[PDB]
Amino acid sequence: KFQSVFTVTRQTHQPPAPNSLIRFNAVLTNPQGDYDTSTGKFTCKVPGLYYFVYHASHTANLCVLLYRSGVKVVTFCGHTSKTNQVNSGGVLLRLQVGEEVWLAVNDYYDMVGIQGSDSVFSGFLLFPD
Amino acid sequence: TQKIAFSATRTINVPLRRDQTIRFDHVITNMNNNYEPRSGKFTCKVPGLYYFTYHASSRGNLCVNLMRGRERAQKVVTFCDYAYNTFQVTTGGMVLKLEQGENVFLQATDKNSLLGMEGANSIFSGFLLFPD
Amino acid sequence: QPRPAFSAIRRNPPMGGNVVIFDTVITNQEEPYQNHSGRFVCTVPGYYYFTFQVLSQWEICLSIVSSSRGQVRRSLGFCDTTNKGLFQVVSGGMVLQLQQGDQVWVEKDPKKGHIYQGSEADSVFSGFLIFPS
Ligand SMILES: [Ca+2]
Repeated sequence: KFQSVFTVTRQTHQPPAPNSLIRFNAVLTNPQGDYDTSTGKFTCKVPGLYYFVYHASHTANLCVLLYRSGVKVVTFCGHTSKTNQVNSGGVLLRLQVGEEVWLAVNDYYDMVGIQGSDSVFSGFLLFPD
Repeated sequence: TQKIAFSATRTINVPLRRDQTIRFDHVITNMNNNYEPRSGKFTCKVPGLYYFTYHASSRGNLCVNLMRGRERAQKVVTFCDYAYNTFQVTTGGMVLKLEQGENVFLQATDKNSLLGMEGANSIFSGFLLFPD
Repeated sequence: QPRPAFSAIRRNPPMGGNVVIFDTVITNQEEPYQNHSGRFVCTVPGYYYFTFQVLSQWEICLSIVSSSRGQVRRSLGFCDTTNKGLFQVVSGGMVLQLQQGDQVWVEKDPKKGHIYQGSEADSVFSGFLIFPS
């Protein structure tokens, strides 16, 4: 009976804790409530094929790790000193009901963008199954 | 009912030559089996609009060509992203209208710093938008 | 069926103003994108994904901006300020829920607006309908 879409952002000037789940606290759109800004996790309601993608701004080293149901799927790292860059990553996943997806950082955890540079995490259902 | 999507990473630990097809050997997702991990090429069976995208980890200068075409490939765009004595992640994307038999893939250049490993992955993905 | 979807690149962009114009069309199904203005126009109401990957060598800060009833809606931005004269790709993207007539475009920061011009490599702006309504 349904669709699935979200874009959430991190609105804080403080970076995540090292080796932790990245919480996106602000919503740009999240009609089904699949992303939970309280836990930082997306949970599958409608099973099928999803795209997940993020673009995270940072002024020191940052690796982003995408987890699915407790397994690291992909990791992408950008190194910088002082100046600002965007770390991006993404993947397509066929999920079953109740599966959780989330982003984390490792020992490289910086998400402090300069003024005007934000961090965003999006996902959407492409093919119901 | 055309559900076509693929995501494959590159774990191949071997330098790339100019004009060589960049193979993404490890399949995460391959609905409809239109991606070939053996070649690194997507082959269209269902004509339509597709989106392709990639994220490439790198330790130096990288330029990749996004290739389209049936038997003879043609470059659509080239994405370059440089890095000096550091580590980077770069990305590119394209919505393409595909005809039957057309392949899409990424092709290396002289600028070939690309990594494929756990904790610094390089991935190539694509999916059908609308068939027709 | 509605199949709105486009990609455009920079080749001979008209320069002036803060809207980044992607003058060369690669894909434009249902022709929602106007290559002379750099603007995507919504015909089909629904949820859309827009993304960009734009090349700089100095400082760039870019935002995906929209309008509804002609009123501009500013949004998040994405910057690369490496500023060393070597190629860097700044990217960003987001789902937007749009009504008929809404427009969507990429704008640069008047103080950080270096976008590479030449034949070596490309910058791209893409968008597509995820679902109607
Ligand atoms: Ca770079």
